[PDB]
Amino acid sequence: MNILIFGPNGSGKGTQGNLVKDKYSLAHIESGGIFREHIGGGTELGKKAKEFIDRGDLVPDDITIPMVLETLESKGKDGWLLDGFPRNTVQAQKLFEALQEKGMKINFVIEILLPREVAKNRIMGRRICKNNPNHPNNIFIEAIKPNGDVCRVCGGALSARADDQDEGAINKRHDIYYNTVDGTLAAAYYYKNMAAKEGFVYIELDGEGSIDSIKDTLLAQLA
Ligand SMILES: [Co+2]
Repeated sequence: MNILIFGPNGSGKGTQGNLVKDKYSLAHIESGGIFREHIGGGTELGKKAKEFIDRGDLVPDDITIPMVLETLESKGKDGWLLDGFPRNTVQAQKLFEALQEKGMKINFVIEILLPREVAKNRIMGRRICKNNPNHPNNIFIEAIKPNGDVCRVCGGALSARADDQDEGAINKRHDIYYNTVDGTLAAAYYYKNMAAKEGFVYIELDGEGSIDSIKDTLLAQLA
Protein backbone atom coordinates (compact mmCIF):
# COMPACT_ATOMS: atom_id res chain seq x y z
CA MET A 1 0.00 0.00 0.00
CA ASN A 2 1.39 3.33 -1.05
CA ILE A 3 -0.53 6.22 0.50
CA LEU A 4 -0.13 9.99 0.26
CA ILE A 5 -1.71 11.98 3.15
CA PHE A 6 -2.59 15.69 3.20
CA GLY A 7 -3.85 17.91 6.02
CA PRO A 8 -3.26 21.36 7.58
CA ASN A 9 -1.56 22.00 10.94
CA GLY A 10 -4.41 21.57 13.50
CA SER A 11 -6.03 18.63 11.62
CA GLY A 12 -4.55 15.78 13.70
CA LYS A 13 -2.80 14.48 10.52
CA GLY A 14 0.22 12.98 12.40
CA THR A 15 -1.98 11.02 14.77
CA GLN A 16 -4.02 9.50 11.90
CA GLY A 17 -0.90 8.95 9.83
CA ASN A 18 0.54 6.86 12.72
CA LEU A 19 -2.66 4.68 13.00
CA VAL A 20 -2.54 4.01 9.25
CA LYS A 21 1.18 3.23 9.13
CA ASP A 22 0.76 0.76 12.10
CA LYS A 23 -2.28 -1.32 10.99
CA TYR A 24 -0.81 -1.97 7.47
CA SER A 25 2.98 -1.92 8.45
CA LEU A 26 4.00 1.12 6.25
CA ALA A 27 7.19 3.13 6.29
CA HIS A 28 6.14 6.71 7.21
CA ILE A 29 8.19 8.97 4.91
CA GLU A 30 8.12 12.73 5.65
CA SER A 31 9.88 15.66 3.99
CA GLY A 32 12.25 16.27 6.86
CA GLY A 33 13.43 12.61 7.12
CA ILE A 34 14.10 12.40 3.38
CA PHE A 35 16.57 15.34 3.59
CA ARG A 36 18.42 13.76 6.60
CA GLU A 37 18.92 10.43 4.89
CA HIS A 38 20.35 12.17 1.77
CA ILE A 39 22.06 15.45 2.97
CA GLY A 40 23.00 13.87 6.27
CA GLY A 41 24.09 10.62 4.56
CA GLY A 42 25.64 12.22 1.40
CA THR A 43 24.08 10.25 -1.41
CA GLU A 44 24.92 11.92 -4.83
CA LEU A 45 21.62 13.85 -4.67
CA GLY A 46 22.07 14.94 -1.05
CA LYS A 47 25.45 16.49 -1.87
CA LYS A 48 23.91 18.48 -4.72
CA ALA A 49 20.95 19.50 -2.53
CA LYS A 50 23.21 20.68 0.34
CA GLU A 51 24.89 23.25 -1.92
CA PHE A 52 21.55 25.02 -2.19
CA ILE A 53 20.67 24.69 1.49
CA ASP A 54 24.09 26.06 2.63
CA ARG A 55 23.54 29.32 0.74
CA GLY A 56 19.94 29.70 1.91
CA ASP A 57 18.27 28.57 -1.30
CA LEU A 58 15.60 25.91 -1.75
CA VAL A 59 16.51 22.57 -3.34
CA PRO A 60 15.29 22.52 -6.98
CA ASP A 61 12.41 20.20 -7.75
CA ASP A 62 14.68 18.46 -10.29
CA ILE A 63 16.68 17.26 -7.22
CA THR A 64 13.87 17.02 -4.64
CA ILE A 65 11.69 14.62 -6.70
CA PRO A 66 14.41 12.08 -7.35
CA MET A 67 15.46 12.34 -3.65
CA VAL A 68 11.85 11.43 -2.71
CA LEU A 69 11.73 8.56 -5.22
CA GLU A 70 15.06 7.13 -3.88
CA THR A 71 13.71 7.07 -0.30
CA LEU A 72 10.40 5.43 -1.37
CA GLU A 73 12.40 2.77 -3.26
CA SER A 74 14.82 2.08 -0.36
CA LYS A 75 13.00 2.85 2.95
CA GLY A 76 9.56 2.49 1.47
CA LYS A 77 10.11 -0.78 -0.43
CA ASP A 78 7.64 -2.78 1.69
CA GLY A 79 4.88 -0.05 1.58
CA TRP A 80 4.98 3.74 2.25
CA LEU A 81 3.00 6.64 3.73
CA LEU A 82 4.20 9.96 2.24
CA ASP A 83 3.38 12.91 4.39
CA GLY A 84 4.10 16.61 3.89
CA PHE A 85 5.28 16.41 0.27
CA PRO A 86 4.12 17.61 -2.26
CA ARG A 87 3.16 21.12 -1.01
CA ASN A 88 2.30 22.66 -4.38
CA THR A 89 0.92 21.73 -7.82
CA VAL A 90 4.27 21.78 -9.63
CA GLN A 91 5.67 19.26 -7.06
CA ALA A 92 2.51 17.22 -7.13
CA GLN A 93 2.56 16.85 -10.92
CA LYS A 94 6.31 16.17 -11.07
CA LEU A 95 5.98 13.58 -8.27
CA PHE A 96 3.24 11.81 -10.12
CA GLU A 97 5.14 11.74 -13.46
CA ALA A 98 8.18 10.42 -11.62
CA LEU A 99 6.21 7.64 -9.93
CA GLN A 100 4.69 6.64 -13.28
CA GLU A 101 8.20 6.42 -14.88
CA LYS A 102 9.45 4.05 -12.12
CA GLY A 103 6.13 2.08 -12.43
CA MET A 104 5.48 2.72 -8.75
CA LYS A 105 1.69 2.88 -8.02
CA ILE A 106 -0.38 4.92 -5.52
CA ASN A 107 -3.21 2.99 -3.83
CA PHE A 108 -4.87 5.70 -1.72
CA VAL A 109 -4.71 9.46 -1.11
CA ILE A 110 -6.15 10.73 2.19
CA GLU A 111 -7.09 14.32 2.82
CA ILE A 112 -8.13 15.53 6.27
CA LEU A 113 -10.61 18.42 5.77
CA LEU A 114 -11.06 21.14 8.25
CA PRO A 115 -11.90 24.80 7.65
CA ARG A 116 -8.95 27.16 8.13
CA GLU A 117 -10.31 29.16 11.07
CA VAL A 118 -11.20 25.90 12.87
CA ALA A 119 -7.71 24.52 12.34
CA LYS A 120 -6.13 27.75 13.65
CA ASN A 121 -8.36 27.71 16.82
CA ARG A 122 -7.56 24.06 17.56
CA ILE A 123 -3.88 24.93 17.44
CA MET A 124 -4.26 28.08 19.67
CA GLY A 125 -6.66 26.40 21.99
CA ARG A 126 -4.14 23.71 23.11
CA ARG A 127 -3.35 23.69 26.89
CA ILE A 128 -0.62 21.54 28.33
CA CYS A 129 -0.91 19.97 31.80
CA LYS A 130 2.03 20.60 34.16
CA ASN A 131 1.74 17.05 35.60
CA ASN A 132 1.47 15.01 32.44
CA PRO A 133 1.73 16.62 29.04
CA ASN A 134 0.00 13.68 27.35
CA HIS A 135 -3.37 14.77 29.00
CA PRO A 136 -5.54 16.29 26.25
CA ASN A 137 -6.99 19.75 27.00
CA ASN A 138 -8.12 22.24 24.37
CA ILE A 139 -10.23 25.31 24.90
CA PHE A 140 -11.76 24.98 21.45
CA ILE A 141 -12.57 21.26 21.29
CA GLU A 142 -15.59 20.67 23.37
CA ALA A 143 -14.98 17.00 24.24
CA ILE A 144 -11.64 17.89 25.80
CA LYS A 145 -12.35 21.35 27.30
CA PRO A 146 -10.34 22.12 30.47
CA ASN A 147 -12.04 21.77 33.87
CA GLY A 148 -12.33 25.49 34.53
CA ASP A 149 -8.67 26.68 34.57
CA VAL A 150 -7.25 23.15 35.23
CA CYS A 151 -6.52 19.87 33.42
CA ARG A 152 -9.73 17.97 32.85
CA VAL A 153 -7.83 14.64 33.52
CA CYS A 154 -5.89 15.24 36.79
CA GLY A 155 -6.51 18.82 37.92
CA GLY A 156 -2.93 19.94 37.26
CA ALA A 157 -2.07 23.48 36.12
CA LEU A 158 -2.42 24.28 32.40
CA SER A 159 -0.25 26.50 30.24
CA ALA A 160 -0.26 27.73 26.72
CA ARG A 161 2.73 26.91 24.46
CA ALA A 162 4.25 30.05 22.81
CA ASP A 163 4.47 28.31 19.34
CA ASP A 164 0.75 27.52 19.49
CA GLN A 165 0.06 31.24 20.11
CA ASP A 166 2.12 32.57 17.26
CA GLU A 167 -0.57 33.66 14.78
CA GLY A 168 1.89 34.93 12.13
CA ALA A 169 3.61 31.58 11.97
CA ILE A 170 0.30 29.66 11.82
CA ASN A 171 -1.14 31.97 9.13
CA LYS A 172 1.90 31.67 6.86
CA ARG A 173 1.59 27.84 6.95
CA HIS A 174 -2.16 27.93 6.42
CA ASP A 175 -1.71 30.42 3.54
CA ILE A 176 0.33 27.75 1.71
CA TYR A 177 -1.88 24.84 2.73
CA TYR A 178 -5.24 26.51 1.88
CA ASN A 179 -3.99 28.08 -1.38
CA THR A 180 -6.35 26.57 -3.99
CA VAL A 181 -4.53 28.16 -6.97
CA ASP A 182 -1.28 26.29 -6.56
CA GLY A 183 -0.76 25.43 -2.84
CA THR A 184 -1.32 22.15 -1.01
CA LEU A 185 -5.08 21.99 -1.48
CA ALA A 186 -4.57 22.52 -5.19
CA ALA A 187 -2.00 19.65 -4.99
CA ALA A 188 -4.44 17.38 -3.17
CA TYR A 189 -7.19 18.14 -5.77
CA TYR A 190 -4.76 17.22 -8.52
CA TYR A 191 -4.74 13.70 -7.04
CA LYS A 192 -8.48 13.77 -6.21
CA ASN A 193 -9.42 14.72 -9.76
CA MET A 194 -7.59 11.76 -11.45
CA ALA A 195 -8.05 9.04 -8.74
CA ALA A 196 -10.38 6.66 -10.62
CA LYS A 197 -8.47 7.14 -13.93
CA GLU A 198 -5.27 5.99 -12.24
CA GLY A 199 -6.51 3.17 -10.07
CA PHE A 200 -6.27 4.78 -6.65
CA VAL A 201 -8.93 5.81 -4.14
CA TYR A 202 -9.14 9.28 -2.66
CA ILE A 203 -10.47 9.40 0.92
CA GLU A 204 -11.71 12.62 2.56
CA LEU A 205 -11.67 12.62 6.30
CA ASP A 206 -13.77 14.99 8.44
CA GLY A 207 -11.17 16.70 10.67
CA GLU A 208 -13.68 17.93 13.29
CA GLY A 209 -14.46 14.51 14.81
CA SER A 210 -12.57 12.95 17.75
CA ILE A 211 -9.25 10.97 17.23
CA ASP A 212 -10.93 7.52 17.69
CA SER A 213 -13.83 8.73 15.46
CA ILE A 214 -11.61 9.77 12.47
CA LYS A 215 -9.50 6.55 12.90
CA ASP A 216 -12.59 4.32 12.61
CA THR A 217 -13.86 6.05 9.44
CA LEU A 218 -10.36 5.88 7.94
CA LEU A 219 -9.70 2.18 8.76
CA ALA A 220 -13.17 1.30 7.26
CA GLN A 221 -12.01 2.60 3.87
CA LEU A 222 -8.46 1.21 3.63
CA ALA A 223 -10.09 -2.06 2.62
CO1 LIG B 1 -3.32 16.40 33.73
